[PDB]
Amino acid sequence: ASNLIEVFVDGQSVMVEPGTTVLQACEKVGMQIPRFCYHERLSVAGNCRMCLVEIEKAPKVVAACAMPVMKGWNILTNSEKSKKAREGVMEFLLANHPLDCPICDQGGECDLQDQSMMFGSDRSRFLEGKRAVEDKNIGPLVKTIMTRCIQCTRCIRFASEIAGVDDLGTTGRGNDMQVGTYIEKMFMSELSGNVIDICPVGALTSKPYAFTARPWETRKTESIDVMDAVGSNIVVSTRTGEVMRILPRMHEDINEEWISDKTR
Amino acid sequence: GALFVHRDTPENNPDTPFDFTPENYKRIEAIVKNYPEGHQAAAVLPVLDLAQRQNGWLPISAMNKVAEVLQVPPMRVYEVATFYTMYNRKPVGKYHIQVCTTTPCMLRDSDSILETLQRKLGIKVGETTPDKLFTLIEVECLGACVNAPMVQINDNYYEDLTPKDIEEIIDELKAGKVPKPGPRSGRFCCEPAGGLTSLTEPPKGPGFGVQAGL
Amino acid sequence: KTSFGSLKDEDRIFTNLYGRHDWRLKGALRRGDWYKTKEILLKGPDWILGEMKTSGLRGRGGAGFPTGLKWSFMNKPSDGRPKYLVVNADEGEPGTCKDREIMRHDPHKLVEGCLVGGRAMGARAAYIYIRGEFYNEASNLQVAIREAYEAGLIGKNACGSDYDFDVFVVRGAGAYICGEETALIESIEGKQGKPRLKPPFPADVGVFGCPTTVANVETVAVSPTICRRGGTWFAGFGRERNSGTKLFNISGHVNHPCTVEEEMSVPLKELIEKHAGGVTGGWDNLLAVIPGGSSTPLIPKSVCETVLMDFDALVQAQTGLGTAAVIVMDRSTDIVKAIARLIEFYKHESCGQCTPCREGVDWMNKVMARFVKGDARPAEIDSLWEISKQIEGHTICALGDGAAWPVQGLIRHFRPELEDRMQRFAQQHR
Amino acid sequence: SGVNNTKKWKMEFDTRERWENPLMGWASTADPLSNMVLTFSAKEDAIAFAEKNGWSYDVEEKKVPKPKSKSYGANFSWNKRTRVSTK
Amino acid sequence: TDTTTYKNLQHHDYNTYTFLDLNLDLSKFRLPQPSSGRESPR
Ligand SMILES: Cc1cc2nc3c(=O)[nH]c(=O)nc-3n(C[C@H](O)[C@H](O)[C@H](O)COP(=O)(O)O)c2cc1C
Ligand code: SF4
Ligand code: SF4
Ligand code: SF4
Ligand code: FES
Ligand code: FES
Ligand SMILES: [K+]
Repeated sequence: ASNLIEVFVDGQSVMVEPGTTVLQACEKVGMQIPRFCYHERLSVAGNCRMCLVEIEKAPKVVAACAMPVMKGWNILTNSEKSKKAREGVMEFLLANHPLDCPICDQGGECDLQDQSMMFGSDRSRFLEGKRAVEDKNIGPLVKTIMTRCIQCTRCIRFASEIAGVDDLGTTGRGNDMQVGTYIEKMFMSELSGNVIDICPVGALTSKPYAFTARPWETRKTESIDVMDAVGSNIVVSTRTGEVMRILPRMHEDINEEWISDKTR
Repeated sequence: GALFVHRDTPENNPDTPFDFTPENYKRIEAIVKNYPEGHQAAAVLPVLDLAQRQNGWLPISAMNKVAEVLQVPPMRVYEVATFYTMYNRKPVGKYHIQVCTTTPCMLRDSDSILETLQRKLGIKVGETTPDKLFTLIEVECLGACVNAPMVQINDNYYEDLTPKDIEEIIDELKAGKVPKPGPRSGRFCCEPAGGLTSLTEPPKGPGFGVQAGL
Repeated sequence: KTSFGSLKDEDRIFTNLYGRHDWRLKGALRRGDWYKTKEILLKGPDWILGEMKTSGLRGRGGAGFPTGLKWSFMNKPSDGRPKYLVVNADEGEPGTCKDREIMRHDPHKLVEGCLVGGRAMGARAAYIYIRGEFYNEASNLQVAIREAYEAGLIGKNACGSDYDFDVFVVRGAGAYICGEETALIESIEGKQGKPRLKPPFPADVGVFGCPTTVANVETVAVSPTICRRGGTWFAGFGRERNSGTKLFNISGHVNHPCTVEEEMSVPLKELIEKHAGGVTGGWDNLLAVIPGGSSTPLIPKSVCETVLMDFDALVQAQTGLGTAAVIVMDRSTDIVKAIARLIEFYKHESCGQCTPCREGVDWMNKVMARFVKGDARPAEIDSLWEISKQIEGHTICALGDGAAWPVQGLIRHFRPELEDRMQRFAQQHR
Repeated sequence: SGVNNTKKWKMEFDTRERWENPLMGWASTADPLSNMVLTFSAKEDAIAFAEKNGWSYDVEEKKVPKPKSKSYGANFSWNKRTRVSTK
Repeated sequence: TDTTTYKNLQHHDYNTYTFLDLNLDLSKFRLPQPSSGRESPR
């Protein structure tokens, strides 16, 4: 065990490298910690607070997406504290999330809905009025309904790091902090449908794909893109014998998790 | 009240004439030299504050000018300008009265101060007088709580206020004089009223109570 | 010692708290600043860290973490990077004015403390992040820094000790969250005042990605007096593990609201009735006290009868010693309105980076407004308690904790007042 | 972002013709093995089933995500390019 | 040795450029800054 440290997930021992996060150790064991702001190809943000898990003999839950395992830690992923933290965080998200699910392109593809059903509570205590945010016009490709945005900064981190445009960001403070562009700026670079991919809520949707189909009815066909000579692995989403969508496939040696705008 | 979405208007399009004076360029150079090399993006806040102090408010042309001077993204400049509350993204009056309404000032009755300002200026909170001389807003704790109630006019703190005192300050500002900062209740600073409970004796001086071996 | 208080003026550290003497270099030299500091710097970092540890000084910023250990976190050889000391002059927290007073009246104490702490940790520069609303305080600080630079106490020869140190002053732009450690570091770095997670700690990755230490103005300013007079004297003042002097800002419903310097472990009743002139209307007219700024919860008169002003004493009183901001509320106080105003302050000053603080503090503000109006049903009291408990401990920084605590204190103590308001509203509509 | 659907091996069939109904425009088909998807716990189990049922097979290996070095402190570097300009 | 009068009156005659003018005056007294090896993080 040279340059390896032993940690425990639910009592199960596992060797990890130094610098390995709690979430990375948990997925090495085989459990996927809930997440909204963590993306394995984006920088670590640590703001959605959904990856809060309880370490044994530790009074405060830690964020698995950012905290590295130290030594001999027993990560109680399915503990009462972790379940209560997940329930509270989903309650806080859905307090101001808008009731837009039937009119949402993220129908069955919603990480927020699925993680609600899997970890959150089944009812609301929010008796107040929800906030509403005006929409933006960043281009004819990405349709923005920013009321659904949960401010996870995934699009901002993607545009800063991979697209390399530094055009998106958060303007304001507190509950009024809005993701977008401060000026009327048209966000059109290449590799710009991947914000539609990585937006977990249906805030950034595809405008050609707008109101067309549903993920449960779309059939998935794993094919190759021919628009350039990179050969990106893709999924053609076809419903009733008609090509409805193009999505990327995870291939670490060709295109990672993304496809070009022309391809998409 | 304010909206963190820019709308192109003839008075706030990205073509309004803004440029730093040579003195302000020297000040910007001093700030950048204060910060370490390769981290000149840290100078966004002082340069934006200098632009606000030069121009009054902060137009989008001034914000883009700050961005192009510091070689930083204009969206990063917009993020700073929308996050921080002392940056005026709309034109304000000559005197920007900020009345603190946090809990100890409320206990010491800043509500009467706010009501007397509203009746004296003929305006509500958050709006500007038609002569563009006074803007009146509510703010959080300004850091002078033992001198409650208190207001901030531009860079000056007017403390220990009464309705008569704030009316006199408004009259002095309308006449064009300097009302002079500090408390108006007769005490010079945060000291207890009606005498000193501490620091009555003179200070001991240098080399008092120094431990051995120093 | 078993009874604490009655601090002597020969032992008070901030001898020019009230501004009755000259705040410039001549007045500071008369009052005893910059004395034998070259000898202190020559005795070097380990001796100063040991002096701070044996003084047992805790952070005046809020948390109170042991200053000696916190400053000894940077007692490491350099890895090719510079090391920085940062001074938190924000003073955003309500009820607090002590940092403003000592910046505008004893600035050379702050500069000497920056030099002493920077040498004790190993550092080339101290960045004083001042609150943007303190323009005159910042200008006075720059005047004092220019005086020190002209006198040669700072810059390229730290009082002739062959140590290089630079003291910069950087102004904020109106954010209470920029008083936080990591958000202050980000604000200096030029982004928004959004706190960053720990780990990494600022002692490893801090301002511009260097080892750095953010320290309070009061802590920094009492550091060189601790070094000159020894840690044993400072530890002899105060109780065990809560040692030294403290600046208390007494405001609210008192006859003489003021900032005073008092020994730690002083009774709250003794402090108010001695320095503040007592509660307006009397101690029987006193209703509640928020003893450590708005982050700490309230305590009613019954426990204010015999409570002390220690960290441990307020922890036993289910509160904390924050910025030593004693806000006093009498029987005429609308207690629910005061707590809702505090929650509205936290709603306006939350940076919105992380979901529990953002959404839940907005939720608590709305629920507290409806509680002030009486517009709810009494199960919402327990609902608000559960919401506050969900916020507390799940946030990036401690602003979520400092917003959940006043709600918890109000629900814990003044629950029949809430229920009476709510049933009165229900009966006057139905 | 969930990975629970990437745990089990699947066998599907090649896509056949889907045309348009002249009456309603529905997707009409002529092959029965269009919705046939079979679940297996192992690639070798799928191989055995395919060879047992006599179908010609194309097999592609499990694409696992590569382990990544994630460091929150990289966002605030002194000299590396990993320092972010926003949060 | 006076103790009965306020002595912060120097903050009364401060203009809107006093802080930055003092910073510009102070710029000549400071040490050279460290370099990160890059002109910007880009
Ligand atoms: C929301 C928030 C605001 C804070 N504001 C201040 C402030 O204005 N001044 C301050 O000295 N500390 C403030 N603090 C506490 C800092 O964490 C602390 O002062 C800093 O870490 C220095 O530690 P010290 O107390 O040992 O000096 C704040 C903390 C939080 C969570
Ligand atoms: S993003 Fe998800 S939770 Fe929100 S409206 Fe759409 S489907 Fe519903
Ligand atoms: S638009 Fe989507 S990806 Fe961007 S911060 Fe909001 S929820 Fe996250
Ligand atoms: S707790 Fe509040 S103030 Fe602190 S990081 Fe989260 S949103 Fe910002
Ligand atoms: S996934 Fe870790 S806080 Fe968002
Ligand atoms: S509460 Fe008003 S100045 Fe602090
Ligand atoms: K999406």
